[PDB]
Amino acid sequence: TEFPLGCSPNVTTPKNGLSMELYSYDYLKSGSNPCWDAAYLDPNYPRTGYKSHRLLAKVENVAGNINFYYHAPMGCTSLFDTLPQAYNYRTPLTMTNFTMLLYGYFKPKVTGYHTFTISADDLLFVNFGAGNAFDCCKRESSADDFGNYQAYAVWGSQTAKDDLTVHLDAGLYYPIRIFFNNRDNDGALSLTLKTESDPNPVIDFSDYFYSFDDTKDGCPGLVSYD
Ligand SMILES: OC[C@H]1O[C@@H](O[C@H]2[C@H](O)[C@@H](O)[C@H](O)O[C@@H]2CO)[C@H](O)[C@@H](O)[C@H]1O
Ligand SMILES: [Ca+2]
Repeated sequence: TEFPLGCSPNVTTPKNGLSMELYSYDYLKSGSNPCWDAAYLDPNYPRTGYKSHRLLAKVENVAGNINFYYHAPMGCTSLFDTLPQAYNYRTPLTMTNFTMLLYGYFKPKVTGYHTFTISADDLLFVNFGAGNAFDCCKRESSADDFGNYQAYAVWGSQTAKDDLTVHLDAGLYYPIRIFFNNRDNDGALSLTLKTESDPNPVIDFSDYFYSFDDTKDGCPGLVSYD
């Protein structure tokens, strides 16, 4: 979808950052082969399966550079460490093995083609646009109804759709859903943005990520090109 749908909330002062939910991703019982839980590859794990795991936290105002590489001291071992400051989550968690969901809206600074590139260890699935991620100012009621991933990356796969190239309007806020899993060992998440008019890739999304309350009527985008 080259021209994803955006949204036009009625809001004077939009809330900065995305929402985040963290969930457990336990290893299998010691002695299993392989050591890691394979659930993360199930088509419905990112839709409702993660809800069968333990909720670790719901966090707000996630903004900044969300990229990280975590080097596990050893494999098949649950080890504790911390996320980058952008995640607004300061306490140690099992960086070797966890599930993370981010959602909210992306606001472009300049109208035009935007290329988002992703890489992950182990898994990063991205939905982008109204409908595809969720409905405009109707997130809660459409939360589990996201469509085909606009980008996806899975460690060890002949993966692909490591990028998404879309025409965006600076006047709209675009629903975005980012689903991450580390099954074991090293963990890594990279999201970057390249615009056609700007020479430097963007890695700090401080000014681009927003959250909005849902409304009875919704807030469909008021920019259209056909
Ligand atoms: O290499 C990244 C990759 O590691 C897997 O773990 C491997 C590890 O690479 C290897 O040194 C060890 O001997 O076996 C491990 C298999 O349990 C992770 O499973 C994978 O998620 C990546 O992080
Ligand atoms: Ca891993």
